[PDB]
Amino acid sequence: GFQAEISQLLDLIINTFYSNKEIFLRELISNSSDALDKIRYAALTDPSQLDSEKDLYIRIIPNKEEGTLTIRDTGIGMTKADLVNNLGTIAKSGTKAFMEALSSGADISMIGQFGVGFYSSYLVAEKVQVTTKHNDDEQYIWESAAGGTFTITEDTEGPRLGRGTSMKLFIKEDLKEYLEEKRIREIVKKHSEFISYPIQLVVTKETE
Ligand SMILES: Cc1ccccc1-c1cc(Nc2cc(O)cc(O)c2C(=O)N2Cc3ccccc3C2)n(C)n1
Ligand SMILES: [Cl-]
Repeated sequence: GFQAEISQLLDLIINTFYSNKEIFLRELISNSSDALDKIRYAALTDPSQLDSEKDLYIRIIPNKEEGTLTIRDTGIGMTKADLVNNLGTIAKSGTKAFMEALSSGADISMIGQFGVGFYSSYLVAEKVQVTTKHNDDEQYIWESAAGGTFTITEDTEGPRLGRGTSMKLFIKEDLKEYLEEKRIREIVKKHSEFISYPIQLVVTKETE
């Protein structure tokens, strides 16, 4: 497909035009919140939809040894067909919409309106590992790196999500401030006041 070129294009453009890198976390939390809204609504008519995971929440897990920041939610998750549609039709179409808004001088502050908000993670990450699990399907993993072509793979080696999506961001070397507890908490409190789901952070005792 065109993930190699799209990821390269959006990596370059997004890092060029969004100097406030901390909005990557706003986009992650907003997308998690939408996925959680989706399973919450589905559970109204089929309560058994929550059998996979009863709790609706967003959890942030930094790993300084690995250099990763993981945002996991217990939202509706993505089927393989959902993920394929994101990588194909949505990425191509939203890149066009984003680039035309960029070109026409239109306001592009809310990048998620173009359907490519996923790529705002390149503000701080050089690679994103997507794990996702929808009630109708198996757990899948897909990796995004600029210029890469990665096949969607059935994830049998990973920890079970139960249900939802986990975005694991491999943070660029100069930007490890985004793994720090106090920095994460300021950003969430600034950019996610109106989120109606618990936002959790794993804090680890430090040596020393
Ligand atoms: C990965 C990718 C590559 C290329 C283009 C786009 C994407 C791509 C993938 C996603 N999905 C998620 C991103 C997240 O940060 C967190 C999530 O929980 C999800 C998710 O599972 N849903 C399911 C669903 C159901 C209803 C409404 C909203 C959502 C979001 N979004 C928005 N965008
Ligand atoms: Cl966890």
